[PDB]
Amino acid sequence: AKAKTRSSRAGLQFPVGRVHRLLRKGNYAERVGAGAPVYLAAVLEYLTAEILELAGNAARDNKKTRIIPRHLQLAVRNDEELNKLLGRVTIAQGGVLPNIQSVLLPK
Amino acid sequence: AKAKTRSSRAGLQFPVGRVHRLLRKGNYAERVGAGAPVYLAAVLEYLTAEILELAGNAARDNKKTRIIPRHLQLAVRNDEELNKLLGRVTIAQGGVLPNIQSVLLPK
Amino acid sequence: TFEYIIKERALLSKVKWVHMIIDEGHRMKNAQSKLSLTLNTHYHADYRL
Amino acid sequence: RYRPGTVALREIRRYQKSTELLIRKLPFQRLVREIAQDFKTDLRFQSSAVMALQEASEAYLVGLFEDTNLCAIHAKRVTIMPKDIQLARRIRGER
Amino acid sequence: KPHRYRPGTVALREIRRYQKSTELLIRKLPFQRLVREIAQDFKTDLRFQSSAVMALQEASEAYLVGLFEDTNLCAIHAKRVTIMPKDIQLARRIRGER
Amino acid sequence: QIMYQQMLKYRGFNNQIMQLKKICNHPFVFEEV
Amino acid sequence: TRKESYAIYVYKVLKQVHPDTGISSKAMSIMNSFVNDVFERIAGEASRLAHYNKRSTITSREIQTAVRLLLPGELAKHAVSEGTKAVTKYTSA
Amino acid sequence: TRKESYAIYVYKVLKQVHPDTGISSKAMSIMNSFVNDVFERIAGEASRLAHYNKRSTITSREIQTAVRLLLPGELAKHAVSEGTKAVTKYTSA
Amino acid sequence: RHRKVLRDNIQGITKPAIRRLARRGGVKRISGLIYEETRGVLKVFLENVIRDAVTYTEHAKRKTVTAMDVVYALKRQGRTLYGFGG
Amino acid sequence: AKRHRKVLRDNIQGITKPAIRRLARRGGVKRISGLIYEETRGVLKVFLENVIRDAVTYTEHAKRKTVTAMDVVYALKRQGRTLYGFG
DNA sequence: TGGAGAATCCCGGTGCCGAGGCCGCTCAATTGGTCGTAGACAGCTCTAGCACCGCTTAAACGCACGTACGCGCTGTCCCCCGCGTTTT
DNA sequence: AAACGCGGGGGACAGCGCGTACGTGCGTTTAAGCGGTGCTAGAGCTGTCTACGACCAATTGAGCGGCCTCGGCACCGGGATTCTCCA
Repeated sequence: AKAKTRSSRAGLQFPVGRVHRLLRKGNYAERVGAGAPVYLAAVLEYLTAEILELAGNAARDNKKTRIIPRHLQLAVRNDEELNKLLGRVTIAQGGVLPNIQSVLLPK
Repeated sequence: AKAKTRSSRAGLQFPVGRVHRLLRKGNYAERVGAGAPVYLAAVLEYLTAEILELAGNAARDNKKTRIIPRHLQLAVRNDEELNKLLGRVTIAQGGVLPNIQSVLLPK
Repeated sequence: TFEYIIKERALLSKVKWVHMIIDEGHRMKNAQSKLSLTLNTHYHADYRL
Repeated sequence: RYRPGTVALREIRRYQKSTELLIRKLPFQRLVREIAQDFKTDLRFQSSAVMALQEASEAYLVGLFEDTNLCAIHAKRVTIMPKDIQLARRIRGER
Repeated sequence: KPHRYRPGTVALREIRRYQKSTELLIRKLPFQRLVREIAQDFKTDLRFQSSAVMALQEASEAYLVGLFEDTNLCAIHAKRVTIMPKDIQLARRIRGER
Repeated sequence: QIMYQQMLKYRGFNNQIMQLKKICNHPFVFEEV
Repeated sequence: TRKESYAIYVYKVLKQVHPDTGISSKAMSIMNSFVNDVFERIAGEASRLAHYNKRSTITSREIQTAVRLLLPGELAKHAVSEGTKAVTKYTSA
Repeated sequence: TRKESYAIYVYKVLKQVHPDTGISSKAMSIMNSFVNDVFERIAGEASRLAHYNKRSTITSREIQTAVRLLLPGELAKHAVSEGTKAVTKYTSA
Repeated sequence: RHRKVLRDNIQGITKPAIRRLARRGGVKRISGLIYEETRGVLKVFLENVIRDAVTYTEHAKRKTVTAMDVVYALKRQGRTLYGFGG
Repeated sequence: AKRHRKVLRDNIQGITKPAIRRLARRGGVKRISGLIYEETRGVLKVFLENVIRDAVTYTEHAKRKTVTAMDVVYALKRQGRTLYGFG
């Protein structure tokens, strides 16, 4: 009846009711305990907070107040657990980080 | 009515209504198009023949009428497309194919 | 002895025995253990005790 | 003039100081029509599917050249040789 | 005529016969005690499937054997038959582990 | 006697019969003790 | 307690294929695992296709598409034909 | 056509978290490419767990296990907190 | 009535492009043995995607190429990339 | 010594240097360095732990105390060491 | 250890299109009642993991040592790139 | 850009040295593992049970597509800076 999303109920921004609609519509199990959408969208909000910090951080480190994908590369890949977590996940136009090989560089 | 198993209709050993039952069970689609279980049980029996072939081959190559997982290793890992497709599948009590590095061989 | 009829089942059980004497049957207690069924590989003991 | 060898590394700076691709683009789009038209023709070629694979190619190749020199300097060379590349791709599991 | 070999010679039949055979190469009571020790270190007091013990061991010793080939690939690639740990760590590197 | 209550208050496996037979003879059967 | 397995069916394809070679139950278990293994592989790939094009009737056309995609070389084209073969035996029957 | 777009909610998190910094729509497309991708990774893992428990229910304990097995270190443990905590906020609201 | 079919732009991908990317990949003395040793191996990468990706197209009953099935194939190969929806 | 035993080594080191020699011969080592027997052991245990921690995680989500070979199937498949003959 | 110069980094002026919000207008997300049923959860049992030692004994370990190979050191030649070129 | 060259000098490479290491043999145990216990634990099997979100009716504002900017950052002009190669 009253359309009121669960993101304020859990303190999030991501629509946990869209999460529950997609959860019942994801057929992961028949009974879909609605706390499982919240356990999803909570980690969504928490890791979006984890990543937008780093993205704007690398942006402002590149003197930028808009996150470009190069800043996403410098955000994720410099983090050891993000690169350990996203070993095969890529950011388009993130580019490359500056690193010359050791005996290639003169000593 | 009775369990008159649907593999005999397809000339198979794998009961295609157990396969249709499993496809209705596996949440692959709402309607399970009744040839999809026959496609499944047919590819199944084709590969069962594929591997039981090389399995009996390697077993009698080891002069045993009992097909063992060591024979499964020595038949499967000798194949290009199988071991290319199963590079990450391990056979317990399969062991190694007998082969040495070339320069470690004494001269 | 106990384990030396177990490891030596291939020799002294081939020769025939008529009277066997087995001592201290409290280790003979378990029929699930290794010891008891090897006396049927000992194959004969007309007199027993 | 100069010797063989010197001006590599600032490139290794600048390319990796930068974010772009290092490849010709009319050969890129023509190569995409080339390879996708070889399986099934008559594809109306969106440039999305064209450019969607170049990051998947060039960055992995760049990663391969590091493994190449890893096997080259482990075998103590910087004139890199395909023995280093294919031993890498072996231990990468490509070769 | 005695057969004392020089450092290098005897190994290869084992390299034959191990790869001719299909088994594990480890004392199992130090292995099952390793299973119970390591699995206790995450959460103590498990009842312990020995099926789990060998189900780990088969993937263990195969991966172990699998690493030594790339180790000697780096070794002979660096022109060595005496393997080094730097071969192992470079092998794990190009394998993506290191 | 503190080991009687304290180690029973811990309550690995098969130790609860073993630990009380031990400490009444010696504490020195335990390596850490 | 008759519980449906594939041990007598792998036995059926065994004595259809290698009746000269009996089996160890270890190899039988490897194959019984493998049956449900690829039975889940191809059908999860097929449900992936059924969500690629948002479809709810997976037919043998869709398993044909999955066999086209997943399997390398002849393993596709044989399971293209063989997966059609008993299909043509069952669509007849 | 109301297509559930993830520019505004991720941007709400940006105005929560790095609000000085905007986000390019290439980067915003990286986020929009991230969203349902991650929403289905642990979801397929969790339905696999739901059949590992052989359950037609899924609770937040199941997502908790999806956090428990998989995530590296405190990325698990904070999401052990956070995934429960907003659940603890949703069980409070 | 004009048939537009292209072939081997991987040399239109220049050897200076390798003198670019080998530096981006950290190579100093790219020997002459390397430059075309590259150009075959990546082509192994090239067809194998589209061999599946064209396979997406016809069951989809289409005669165009989208990057949607590029993403289907790359994620299907474990080549996850963002910037494209998901 | 005889007064108190104190005769333990380890379980990772309970794997013997002839056992490392055995695996090194199955793996293709001609001359093992002495550092290999421990650099091997380290990465061996490194491989060992990550499986069984998530196997216990299964065991707790499946509410059990017996960590199974079923859990080894549940983990090794997911940890990329899929093994035939145990499930 | 030093200047000449070539590359880089930085800083000032321009402007723009993309980032972001504005304006409906749903439609999906919610609330509101089931709905048996799913797993909630009690009981039962029995088993299956449980250490443990008797003991062997061969495996591991204890050590002599012998030399092999891996590096110590060199000259090279080669070889690949750098500077210059233009065209494509 | 490509593209074609092109000194050019040192990097690959050969190759020789050297010395030690790492197996090898064999002496020395030794803990490996086997049996063999004794038992019991939670697994396992059942035993009911209810609650739980299902599901669907109503609703409703969510939120996002289409509609409004104007400004973060790119581009470029000019200069300062800063690394490198031959004195």
